[PDB]
Amino acid sequence: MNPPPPETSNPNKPKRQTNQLQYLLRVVLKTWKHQFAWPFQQPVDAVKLNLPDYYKIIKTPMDMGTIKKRLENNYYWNAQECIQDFNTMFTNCYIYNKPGDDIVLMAEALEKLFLQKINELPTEE
Ligand SMILES: CCS(=O)(=O)c1ccc(OC)c(-c2cn(C)c(=O)c3ccc(-c4cnn(C)c4)cc23)c1
Repeated sequence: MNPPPPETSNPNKPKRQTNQLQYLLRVVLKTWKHQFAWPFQQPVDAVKLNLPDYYKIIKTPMDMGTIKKRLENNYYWNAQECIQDFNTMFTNCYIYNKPGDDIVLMAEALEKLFLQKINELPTEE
């Protein structure tokens, strides 16, 4: 009943490092240590949690484990692809859950930190 996780490696896509991609892995993702990170560190395990509607409602799942692996495997060419995956992750949480739910307050806090760090993205090549 869970879907396979998102793809994290694709040798058919070209690979590069950029200052912004480095910042996304080393500053943004790592800043993973937050109090509230665990529910976002791996795909939502609908089987474990007995949430058979989760993947009926969320058709673009995303999570920080996936993002980290993507950054490590040079999956993204453009930083904005990675930023989009973060934003997807947050939006999923907002769609599935209701305001004032603990998990939503967790996501809001994580997203505020995420946004602060993106406002300090370094210069593009
Ligand atoms: C990601 C590791 S996990 O799948 O075991 C896990 C553990 C705890 C979690 O929240 C406290 C979640 C979780 C993550 N996200 C992103 C959600 O949106 C989410 C929504 C609902 C629930 C949940 C747990 N039990 N129930 C009734 C609902 C649980 C979640 C997921």
